[PDB]
Amino acid sequence: GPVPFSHCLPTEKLQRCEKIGEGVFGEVFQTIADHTPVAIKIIAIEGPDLVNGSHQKTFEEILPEIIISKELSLLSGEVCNRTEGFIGLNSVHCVQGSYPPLLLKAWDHYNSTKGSANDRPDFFKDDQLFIVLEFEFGGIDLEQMRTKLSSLATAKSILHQLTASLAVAEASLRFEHRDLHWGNVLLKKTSLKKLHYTLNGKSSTIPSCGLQVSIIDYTLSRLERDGIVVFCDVSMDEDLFTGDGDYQFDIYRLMKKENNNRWGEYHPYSNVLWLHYLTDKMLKQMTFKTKCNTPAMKQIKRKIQEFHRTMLNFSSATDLLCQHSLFK
Ligand SMILES: Nc1ncnc2c1c(I)cn2[C@@H]1O[C@H](CO)[C@@H](O)[C@H]1O
Repeated sequence: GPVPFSHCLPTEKLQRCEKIGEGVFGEVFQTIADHTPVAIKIIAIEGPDLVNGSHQKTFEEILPEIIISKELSLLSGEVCNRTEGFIGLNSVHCVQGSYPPLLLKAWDHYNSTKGSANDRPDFFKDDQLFIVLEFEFGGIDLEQMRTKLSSLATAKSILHQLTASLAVAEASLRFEHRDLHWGNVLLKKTSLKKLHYTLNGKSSTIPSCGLQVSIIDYTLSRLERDGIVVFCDVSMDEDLFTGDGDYQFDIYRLMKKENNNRWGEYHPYSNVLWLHYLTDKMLKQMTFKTKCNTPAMKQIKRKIQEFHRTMLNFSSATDLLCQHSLFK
């Protein structure tokens, strides 16, 4: 059954861990595996203690995230519906133990520097189970990059990449993300001038503006293969739908309105709602190195604003990608 933490995180690997993010789910650490950067997401399961305000998931409840992360990681090697826009998943393990002191040290450093909304994970007993998901290191989330983009042209590339990635996943898997807040959009520098994707056998390119965008976090996602749906049933989760202070929290209520609290159903419009949320972040909450001040540039901005006010009349990411003027 489960392996000890040291199977996954031997000493040199633990010593190189730096905490890079968190959520109610648990903790994310960056480290190195065989000279390669990775991101490790650690989720406590099956235990009785409250963790970060919630009871722990069971194996059955964590399985949908695991399945979808795997299925989406495969899209980079497919052919008819191919994209590198979703994070690569390297491995999944079930680990048993108390939290490693070295992870706690990394946890403390993050709390001392950025502040944490989580419980310090020091109360777990030596029989505690965790799921440990090791992903490719995808770069820095859009939220943390909100002051770091070159200009609105970069924003355009980012929106195009996200729309293409979601379209490819809609086509292949009838995928909805359902939680694509700006912490879940990663950016990494790339030397490639053009990025490629293939949608239903047709290959296209997108100018990178020097960034490759990776989508992460399938805790609320839904997809289906051969009529078997894998999803998060949030029909009894009342708190998901009472958040405030950010447009993000409206999106959950809107999704619920549009699917009648039936989470198994396919409503690809939910990908449009998140894209609209993201476009808003780009227009309101980002500062750019190059400004709102040349003709070529002001035109790009006018196009992003026109996209913002018209995108909600498209039925899916595929519909936006294929029919919206922003991408023509
Ligand atoms: N694979 C990755 N590469 C780089 N950063 C990652 C990941 C993953 I999984 C998560 N994160 C960072 O941790 C925060 C919480 O999920 C995210 O918002 C993000 O800051």
